[PDB]
Amino acid sequence: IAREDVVLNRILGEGFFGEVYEGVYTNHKGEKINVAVKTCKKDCTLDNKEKFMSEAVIMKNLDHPHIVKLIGIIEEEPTWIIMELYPYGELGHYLERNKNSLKVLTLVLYSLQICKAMAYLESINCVHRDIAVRNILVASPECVKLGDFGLSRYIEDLPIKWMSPESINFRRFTTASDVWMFAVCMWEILSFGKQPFFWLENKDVIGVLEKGDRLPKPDLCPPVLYTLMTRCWDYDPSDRPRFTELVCSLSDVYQMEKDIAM
Repeated sequence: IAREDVVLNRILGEGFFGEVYEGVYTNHKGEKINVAVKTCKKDCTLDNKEKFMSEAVIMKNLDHPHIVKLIGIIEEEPTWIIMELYPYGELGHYLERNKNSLKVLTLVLYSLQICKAMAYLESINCVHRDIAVRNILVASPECVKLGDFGLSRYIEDLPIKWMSPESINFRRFTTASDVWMFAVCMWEILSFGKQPFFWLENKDVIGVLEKGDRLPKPDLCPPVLYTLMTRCWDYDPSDRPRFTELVCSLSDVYQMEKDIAM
C-alpha cells in the first residue's frame, strides 16, 4: 500500500502510541474504503517503535473472520498502520440501540464468534486481555470482530469489573484469565450491553468475588449459558473451561436455540 492511496480526513483520537486518524484508502481496483490510521510519535523511544510494530504484525497475521482486520502497513518513517473501520460501531452501543428487535439466537451467535477468535488465540497461547462489548466491532448484523489487544501487554513490568481475581490481585494474565473475562463479555452480550458490576465501585469488586458473589443471570439468558458463565468464574483458573470446550458448548447451545426459534 502506497502512502498516496490513503488520505487522512480528521483526527479520530490518541491511542497508546500516537496519533490515530480517520482516512480513506483507495484500492488497486479503485474502491474507496474508510479506514483508521494509527501512527507512532516520531519523538518516541526505540522500544515503543518496536512494540507499535509488534502489534501491527500480530493484527496483520491473525487474519481471523472475528478479529478486526488490518488493511496494511506503511513502514517508512512516518509509519501508518491502516485498520478497517466498521460504521456499525461498537457491540455494546449496537446492542443498546437494537435491544427491542434482537433475538437470543443472535446474542448466542455473537458470543460464539468471539469464542472462536479466542480459541484461535488460545491455540498460540496468546493473551488478549480486552474482551468486552466496547472492544468488539460490528462488521455486519451477521458478524462481530474482536478489537485491539489490551495495551497492558506493552507496559514494562484497568478494566477491573471484567478481570479475573488473579489479574486484579497478582497481575496474572493467562488464557485462563481471558476465559474469565470472555464470560463477562458474554454476560454483557446477553444483557444487551449492560456494564458488569454497574452497582459497584472498582475497589468493591474483589471483595464481592471473594465472598463467592457473581454477576446475576441476565433475564433473557439461556440457563445453560449462565452455568457456563459460572464455570468461567471459578477462582481456580485450572477449573475454568478452555476456549476449545467453550466453542463446543456454545455451538451446541446455538443449534438448540436455532431449532427453538424455527
